[PDB]
Amino acid sequence: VSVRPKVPLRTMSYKLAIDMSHFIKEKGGLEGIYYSARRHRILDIYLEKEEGIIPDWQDYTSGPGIRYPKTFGWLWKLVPVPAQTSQWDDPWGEVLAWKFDPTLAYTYEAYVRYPEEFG
Amino acid sequence: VSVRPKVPLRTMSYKLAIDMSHFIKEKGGLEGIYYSARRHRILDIYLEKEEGIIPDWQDYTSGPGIRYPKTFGWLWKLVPVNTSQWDDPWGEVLAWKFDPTLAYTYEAYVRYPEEFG
Amino acid sequence: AYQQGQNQLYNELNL
Amino acid sequence: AYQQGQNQLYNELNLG
Repeated sequence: VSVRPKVPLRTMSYKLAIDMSHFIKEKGGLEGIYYSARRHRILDIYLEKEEGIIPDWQDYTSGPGIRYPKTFGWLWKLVPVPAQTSQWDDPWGEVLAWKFDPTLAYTYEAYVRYPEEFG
Repeated sequence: VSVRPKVPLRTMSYKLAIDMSHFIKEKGGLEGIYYSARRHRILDIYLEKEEGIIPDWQDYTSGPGIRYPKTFGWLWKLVPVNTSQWDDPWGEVLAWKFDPTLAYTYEAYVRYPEEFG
Repeated sequence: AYQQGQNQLYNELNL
Repeated sequence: AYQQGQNQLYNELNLG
């Protein structure tokens, strides 16, 4: 293969989050994929190395239950669906999975439901 | 009164915007007050001298009609009612109005995305 | 007179 | 090796 050149860094915005949301979806990523703190970071790297996005956007509501994005415009939430425990596992012991939701574009569900997790 | 201290500058974040919106709201300020290019700056100075907010946040949509906040978190919009060089170019009488919806709805960007670069 | 005329402006905003 | 390593990681999210 050929070494992919560095991409100039930029901070994720509302539109950028929208774009990246659809872009990733259209490629067949994330949807129905088991989330982990480890894979959480794999998502940070991806958008950083391939799209130059600063890794400070991917924040989720603490839980339990559905974890909503704390970046408005990011249309990917976490939804609950375990033998030996992994240190990358969810603190609520819930198995989570990425799920696309365009609704997340028109309502800041995170703030609406858990206003206390802001500050 | 006595001279009051300086406030450490800082850019207006979302949470900071939400907090400043309510704070002012509960004070009884802005609501129903007639808007002008002049009184617009007064507010810039207020949150800067009283809260240390850097005056680069108060940006609305051009108009006409309702002018929505370009900074997500700010819960105050400009609405038409019913000459000066601080007057509205669209020749519209504007007044401040608190909108809680603006905490989870980016009205400004969903209506006039072209005003964003 | 500075931080006094500022209060004059603030009042126009009912602040 | 560095690029191939990251691509291995991406595959877990079904990317690359």
